[PDB]
Amino acid sequence: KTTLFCASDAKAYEKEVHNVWATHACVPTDPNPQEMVLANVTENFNMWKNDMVEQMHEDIISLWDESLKPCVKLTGGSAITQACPKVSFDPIPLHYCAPAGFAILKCNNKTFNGTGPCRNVSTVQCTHGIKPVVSTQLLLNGSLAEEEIIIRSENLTNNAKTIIVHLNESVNIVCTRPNNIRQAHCNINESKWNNTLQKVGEELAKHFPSKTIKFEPSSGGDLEITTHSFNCRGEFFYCNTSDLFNGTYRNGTYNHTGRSSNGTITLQCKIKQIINMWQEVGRAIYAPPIEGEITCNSNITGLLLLRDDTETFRPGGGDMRDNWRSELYKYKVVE
Amino acid sequence: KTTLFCASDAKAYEKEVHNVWATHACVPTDPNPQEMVLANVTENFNMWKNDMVEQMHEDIISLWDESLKPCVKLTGGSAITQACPKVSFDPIPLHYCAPAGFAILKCNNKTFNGTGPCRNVSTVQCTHGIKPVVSTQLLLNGSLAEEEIIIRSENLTNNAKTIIVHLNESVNIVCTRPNNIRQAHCNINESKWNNTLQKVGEELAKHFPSKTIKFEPSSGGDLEITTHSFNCRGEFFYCNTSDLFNGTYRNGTYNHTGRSSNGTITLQCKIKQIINMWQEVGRAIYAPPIEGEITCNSNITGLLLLRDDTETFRPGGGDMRDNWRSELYKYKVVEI
Ligand SMILES: CN(Cc1ccc2c(c1)[C@H](NC(=O)C(=O)Nc1ccc(Cl)c(F)c1)[C@@H](CNC(=N)N)C2)C(=N)N
Ligand SMILES: CN(Cc1ccc2c(c1)[C@H](NC(=O)C(=O)Nc1ccc(Cl)c(F)c1)[C@@H](CNC(=N)N)C2)C(=N)N
Repeated sequence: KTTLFCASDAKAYEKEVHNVWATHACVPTDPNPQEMVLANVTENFNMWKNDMVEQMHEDIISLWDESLKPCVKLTGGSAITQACPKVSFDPIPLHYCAPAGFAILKCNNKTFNGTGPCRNVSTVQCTHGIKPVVSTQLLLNGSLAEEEIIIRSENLTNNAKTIIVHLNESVNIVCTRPNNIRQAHCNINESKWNNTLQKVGEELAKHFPSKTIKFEPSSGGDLEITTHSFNCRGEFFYCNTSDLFNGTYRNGTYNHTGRSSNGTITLQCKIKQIINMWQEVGRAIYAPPIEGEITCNSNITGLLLLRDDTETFRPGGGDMRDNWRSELYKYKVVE
Repeated sequence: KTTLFCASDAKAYEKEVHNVWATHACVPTDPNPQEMVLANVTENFNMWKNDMVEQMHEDIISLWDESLKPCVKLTGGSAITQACPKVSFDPIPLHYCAPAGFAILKCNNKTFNGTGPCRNVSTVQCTHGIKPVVSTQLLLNGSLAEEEIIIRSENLTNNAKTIIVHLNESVNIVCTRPNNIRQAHCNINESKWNNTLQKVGEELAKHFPSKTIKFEPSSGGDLEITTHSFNCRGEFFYCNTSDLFNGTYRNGTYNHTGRSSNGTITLQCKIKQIINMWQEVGRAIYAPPIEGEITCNSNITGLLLLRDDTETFRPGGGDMRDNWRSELYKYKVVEI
């Protein structure tokens, strides 16, 4: 429960901003696979009370703040203009490390969520490679489970608390603004999707006995949370998910209800410059998007869900601390 | 003829050896590569005399050469020793692209079997993502046929030519050495396997008029070919298929005569140190297996067969060029 610090492999000649922040504000990693394996001790974890997240969070905020400068930043009727220079942008892995004395407890093996008991435990100094991908609804470029899909929540019996669904077979998603220049779109292969929501539905049913399971879009709110919003090559993509998070889990099987066509599902995307910042409760304005093909080839690795004779589930997000929690669940700082 | 170049999503921060090699041997892939479809054409392909295969072969040889360094390398009477560190091993997709002045022809006839005429043709810059998986008998993590199973051979009536069966439904296989530190095992669901060999049995029952079609284990030879040999996380697995390739397809129906248990076929595996190199003629000796659970969860996407009243088929392999052919059958390098 003390001051941690980051390590990475960020070359110092790279103009890309995450490297520029890293080099100046981090450390080159270590090739010491220091892994004090153990398997007695059955310790308690809690991925929701865990200061590593707040630590990381207010560092991603720093990163973003130093890096992506909006033309305008409004907050409390207070405008603050500056330069809007387009930059080079791509998540590099960060490792969070503890200084002496004493470091990081890590839970091992397969099906083990974020709360409570766990047996096989190792002790480490730093953590695995983590991209600080800022996104809603869908988790991108993240890790996988080495077995079966697993469900995470501070409380599933609470319709208010975000459900982090951790997958194990990633779903390819491809976003494009071709060569109306804030009109974009995203492709997602339909079978992998139906299959995914099938499995996730199956294990959702294992936590909600004999209820029909309905996947249905978000109720409403800001475009950041009611769509799959994310950053790509500096540009802020807001991607539709009406015909993605609609589908029915019935009888023991799942069937989709989203318009497909000869294989892939297409989502309508809008690039925007006015954004409601995830860092604080203000809003930022950037310059019009760069010209040319604006494309991102990304890996869907997790879901953010929100629950309402049927149980309804809608995509969540908003809070990036959750996005960090999705992978900082494993660990716990100790003496 | 040209000198292709590889392309991948290799991470420079990744210490997994395929990434390490690909980062310095290949180019970053294009996030979105576009086909150019062609009506009007009809071109001939021959998966069995393709140079792309040899090029890829060489590349994977170099890759394995730089990556997996054996403690000992023996070739006849001459032996070489060097450092043999345990590494992180997990294949990544490799694209093969033609340089400027050339292009890659791609057949989209999804019943096309590598040899002969192909009508629906497209041109591309780079191939699809191909994981250079080295294995025998079973082809792992390949692309699936898009409709009915496909039988491939340079020559079917020649029992000396290896037959490549392209499945269209992957058969999950799970190999594991649990917590004897060299004894491991694989698990396969029997139902999927029986459906598989049923349909494969049919597709073979076509090409060979009306004969009892038997599936039997490899008659003999080196363990690398008499067993399902493959690499899991740098460790060389030799898995037993006496209970897998074991059955009879007769007049419409398949019968699995191989031992099973609770619907599961379990292969008995052995992690070896002494291997017969596939790259060249000679033996390689590696260090004892690492500690902890060594598990690989893979998908069977193809089969390698050799044919002998009744027709008998046995698991083949050994020439990894076929393993590349299994994926590179669609493609043809051309100058324009
Ligand atoms: C309140 N709520 C969900 C929720 C929880 C926490 C936060 C928010 C929302 C607000 N989040 C964001 O503004 C936000 O994430 N913006 C944002 C910025 C960049 C990217 Cl790529 C992105 F995906 C989202 C943040 C507050 N920000 C501000 N409004 N302008 C933090 C619901 N009622 N569902
Ligand atoms: C000759 N033959 C089949 C055949 C064909 C070609 C080749 C071979 C065998 C030899 N192949 C191999 O040694 C080989 O593939 N080894 C090998 C290494 C690693 C893995 Cl994972 C593997 F599956 C096999 C190679 C020659 N190597 C050498 N013996 N030491 C290449 C039959 N009579 N059935």
